[PDB]
Amino acid sequence: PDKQVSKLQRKNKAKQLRAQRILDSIENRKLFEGKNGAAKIITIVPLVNDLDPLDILYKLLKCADDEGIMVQEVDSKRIFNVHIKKFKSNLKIIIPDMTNFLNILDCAKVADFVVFGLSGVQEVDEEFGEQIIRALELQGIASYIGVISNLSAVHEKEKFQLDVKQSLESYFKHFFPSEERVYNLEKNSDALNVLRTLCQRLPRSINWRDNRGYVVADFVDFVETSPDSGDLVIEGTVRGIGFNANRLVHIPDFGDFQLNKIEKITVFESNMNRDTLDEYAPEGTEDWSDYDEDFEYDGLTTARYDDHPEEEERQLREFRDMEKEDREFPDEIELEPSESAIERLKRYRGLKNLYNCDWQVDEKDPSSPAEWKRLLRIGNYKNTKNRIIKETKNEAQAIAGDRIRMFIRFPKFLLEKIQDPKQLLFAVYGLLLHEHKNAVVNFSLQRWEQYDKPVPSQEPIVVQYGVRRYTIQPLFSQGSNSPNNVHKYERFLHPDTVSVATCIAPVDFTQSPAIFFKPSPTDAKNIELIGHGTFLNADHSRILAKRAILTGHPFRFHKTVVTVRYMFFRPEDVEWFKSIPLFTKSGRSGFIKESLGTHGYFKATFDGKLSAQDVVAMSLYKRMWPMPSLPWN
Amino acid sequence: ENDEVLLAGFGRKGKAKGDIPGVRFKVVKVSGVSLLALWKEKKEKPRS
Amino acid sequence: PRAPRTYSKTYSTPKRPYESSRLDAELKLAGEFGLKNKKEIYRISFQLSKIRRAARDLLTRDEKDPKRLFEGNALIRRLVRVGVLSEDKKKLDYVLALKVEDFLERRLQTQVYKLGLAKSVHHARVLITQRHIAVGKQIVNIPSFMVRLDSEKHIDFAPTSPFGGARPGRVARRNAARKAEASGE
RNA sequence: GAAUUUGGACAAACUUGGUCAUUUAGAGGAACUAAUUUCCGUAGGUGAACCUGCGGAAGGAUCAUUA
RNA sequence: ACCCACUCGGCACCUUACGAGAAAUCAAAGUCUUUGGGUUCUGGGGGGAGUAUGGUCGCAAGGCUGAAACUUAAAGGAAUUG
RNA sequence: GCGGUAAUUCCAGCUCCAAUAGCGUAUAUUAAAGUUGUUGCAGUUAAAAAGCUCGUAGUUGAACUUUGGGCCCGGUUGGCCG
RNA sequence: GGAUAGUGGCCUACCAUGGUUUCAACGGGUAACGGGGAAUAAGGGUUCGAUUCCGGAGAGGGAGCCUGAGAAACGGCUACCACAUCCAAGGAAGGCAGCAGGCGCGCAAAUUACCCAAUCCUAAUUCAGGGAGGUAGUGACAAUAAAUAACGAUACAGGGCCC
RNA sequence: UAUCUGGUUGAUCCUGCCAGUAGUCAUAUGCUUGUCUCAAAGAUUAAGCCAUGCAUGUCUAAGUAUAAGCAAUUUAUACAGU
Repeated sequence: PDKQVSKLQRKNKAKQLRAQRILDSIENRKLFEGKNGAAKIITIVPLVNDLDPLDILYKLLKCADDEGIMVQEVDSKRIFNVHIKKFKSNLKIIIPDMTNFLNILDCAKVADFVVFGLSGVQEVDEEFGEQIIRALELQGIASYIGVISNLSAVHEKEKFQLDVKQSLESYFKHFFPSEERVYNLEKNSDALNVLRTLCQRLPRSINWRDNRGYVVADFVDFVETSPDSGDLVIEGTVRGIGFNANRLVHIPDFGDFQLNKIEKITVFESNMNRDTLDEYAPEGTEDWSDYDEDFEYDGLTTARYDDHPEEEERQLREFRDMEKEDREFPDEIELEPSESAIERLKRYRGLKNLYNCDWQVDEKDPSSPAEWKRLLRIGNYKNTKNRIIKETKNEAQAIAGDRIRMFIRFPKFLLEKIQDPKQLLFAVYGLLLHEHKNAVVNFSLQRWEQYDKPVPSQEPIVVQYGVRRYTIQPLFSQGSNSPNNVHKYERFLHPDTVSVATCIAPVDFTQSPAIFFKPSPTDAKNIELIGHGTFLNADHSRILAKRAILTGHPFRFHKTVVTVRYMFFRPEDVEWFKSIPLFTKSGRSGFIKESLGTHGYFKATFDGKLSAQDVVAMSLYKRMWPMPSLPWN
Repeated sequence: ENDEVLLAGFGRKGKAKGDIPGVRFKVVKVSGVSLLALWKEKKEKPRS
Repeated sequence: PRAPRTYSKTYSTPKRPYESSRLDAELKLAGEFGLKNKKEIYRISFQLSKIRRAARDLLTRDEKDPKRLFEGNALIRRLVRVGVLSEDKKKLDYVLALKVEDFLERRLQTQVYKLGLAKSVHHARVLITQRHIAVGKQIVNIPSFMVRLDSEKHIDFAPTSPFGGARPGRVARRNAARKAEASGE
């Protein structure tokens, strides 16, 4: 009842809201502060072939005023557990190799800062360096700092030495314009601000990266407990949301694994509730989920309506030709008049409108994958992933910033690809509950900036969504919002407007960004990048419909309406395709009626007015089915 | 989702641009990268 | 902290922005007097607005009053020495009847054309901002100069800066040396 | 002439009660949204547009007869 | 008691339109852009709402006072016309 | 408000305009606003005259009290007078 | 009477019952330091003024005090509260709302630069000193002026029209 | 430097607000950005916390120097210049 609640000076007592925020601001910064329980991760990437980025760390650690210049000798380590006295911070500085492009992309897929080298002398590489900036920039950067490091920033130019700073600031903004200036490392306090910013500025979170616990391995070793498999020993700092023993875990270029125990530096093993290295397989649980929909050959009338090296380059010229013509007359199959148009079009189903009609979700298909019932069905994906992240909070045994020796069930088959954790970056990413097992997913492709070559619809494309990377032959569709969730299949991909791919792959629960590429092993750096995109959701009900358009000409007008030239060939073509209506190019609708077919001609009926030297087109629709996918290592 | 947008109102002191039932603020800048310039393809947008 | 430097803007923007008379009538001024912006007209509207204000207040005062006689005669005399106002109209009732073509009559850009040897009124402006023309001992490179009617008998080409003498310049150097001398090898 | 020491004003501050307002995790609850004649005042009544009693207003459509 | 004339005060009609007004109409709603005789109260788009809350008076019914967040491009007055 | 389809408003290409080293948007504020009213509003019917009267503070409050005539002195303006 | 540098309920003792108010006390609020000013330009106003000058107040929060002519002084001290630093653990030490920097916060704000040469200030003092102040850096806060083209010939269409 | 124009209707005249317009030494932001003169700049939220460096010292013929400091000793182991 009492509702004055006015005229108060204790408003100042709403400084307690300023103490809760400062309290959380300190409770953010327990993890990164101290000689104990702390590490930053920094990566130095030269965007030129030049520079040999050792010297970036040389210039950048002159301003420590310590004995951290004793490490960084000519002795090559590439990961440095450097503490700085002057800022009470401890850094894990990484330099990846310039050859392995995937080392670069999988480095900043762990990092917290990405210090970019630039050059005064040699321009930024268009085909390699720019691709580094774009690709890091689309997989997600925690934080990022620009650096000019040439002596010839002065030594070339006593010609008012700065002006290259406008070119590199100005160049450097065009990717990420949250950066005002590009720091010089050839003067003192400029380098100091770089060092400060590394030490004490917070890096932001990356949502998929921090909703999965992950370590950076400081020591790897293998323990035999089995004659082929065994146990690993991995020492590192937990930085993500954390770990539980009952999850799996993931390593890039090795795949998914199942860890055994976790040491804390209380030890937990993995009990009953741990998940396995399969899909939702079980080989008898399919036929408990029984289905109905049969499009048999019952009815020799009545299509389904429910009435109301140089040879591959010649293949490339074939793909450019088929996309070139498939632009101009899209979905228009060209019947051979010699061959009967019945056998070709047996499985097709004609529709008034895709958007309005309703399919029962599957059918007695048999061009589906038989593992269709071996797929995890999802309700509301939002009401899946917030629940799973909710269980990940409440059941994380490993708080971040804790040192862990990690015990992973691991084969002796795979020790021969392991390197030491100094010259490279064996780093281990956690997973979530159902992030191992297969369901029908959806991405959202868009083309790369330089890229203009055509992409067909089921050629294989490597997809890096989050950390894992699969080899995927996709299914493309334009983005639209039909209520039945039934969308038109694409045979090639658009010039610019963002489409949707679809395939079968195991699920992400974080909607990670994705880069799409094909491997280019003969070419330059090991990848010709195709596109970038974002994991939309896991929808099994995303029904793509293959559209095939049969096209005819009229001969003689004014009588009923119109006849047929090129549409059909036989009077067998009547009975299948003449309950199915028909469209034209700002015209009429429906119901061709029979005549001769002995030469070619089918005397059509319509609804409307205008007819001239024009075309006449009908349609038939068929579901496309997803293809299963494999990892890429 | 979970990005950093800068808001400003439409220009009516709140209510509408038009038919819109109860939406009053427009987004000016995502991730500090200025939707005008992205829409005109002058900068790029890094993720987070 | 030291005294604030005082400053004040000159032009005055028009109140109705798209007004079919004004948009067209200004542009005739832009044509004949060769001005780069409509702002260069607005500045003249503002100077005229201050003379019309200062004149308009003095007419509320009486004759034989020292403020009107003094400030009045200073106003008028200051406008006579710039040649905006003519000579017979020293009354102060007339200084309200001025208009923009009287100030724009006296820009140096047009004084060089009306004066002679600048053939156009655009060629005149280029002669100004390219350091050629002068007023006296002094060079002027700024068009909006308001030649003060005593200096009309002094406007000429500069002592330096050819058209005025002693040198040919840059382009005649490259021609007469690096083509005509280039015929010698 | 140091430590120390009695009383005094000046007094920060503490501990208990009661009391008020406010953030704060917060087990739960309660709900919450999206897949015709016109009146006024007043009293009573019916699932409901409503009906009835008393007083008031037109914000409502006066032709004839008076020699 | 009439009848006639005149006058003071009252209730009204009726007629002009001199002025007023958006108009219907008005001896005042006139003498207010040629914008000041004296004074009291009220309103400042429409809903939210005469509601919520607080006082306050009432045995009670209720009266007095009376917001805001919010939502909206109209809501309303006079008059003519098939 | 334009576009259920021969788009003056959507998408581009030309062309044009306006401002010009500046231009555009949000928010506030002033003008516009005689929608704050002293100058200067409105209250029959559009929002608004309080149910009437008394009555204190407040605001405002009839007229009237040496007027005129002589008389020089006495500075300015204007002039044939120059 | 005490106290004060000094009048004074400033404070003590005794005595009296007063003092302010709808000409709005008192209480509440202020995203309120006050002015000189600023913005808007018919007049009349309305809105703003943390911000270069004057005046006040504060130096994390309150309190107390030393020394001095002048401090309730914080680039002085003492205690308590709240924070927080080094520690060998016994103790020791501190307040950028000076300057430059950070960190948070935010829609929102630059250099850990050069110098006492001006301006003036301080001392026993022309000399020493001064992030008072100045100079440069950053700076599309705001202002002022104003480049991105001027002129010929030839030729086609003119509008004139030279006599 | 004394100005309004679109929106309520079949069409009208109105009350009326909404929107448009211009200024802002009022801040923010977006896109651009060649010259000169000038110049604000952690006020708004958080009088929130601060690493380091620096911001307060001071001398003349003229208070006191046995520096076991320096210089020429040079007028003088009374001192006596700095």
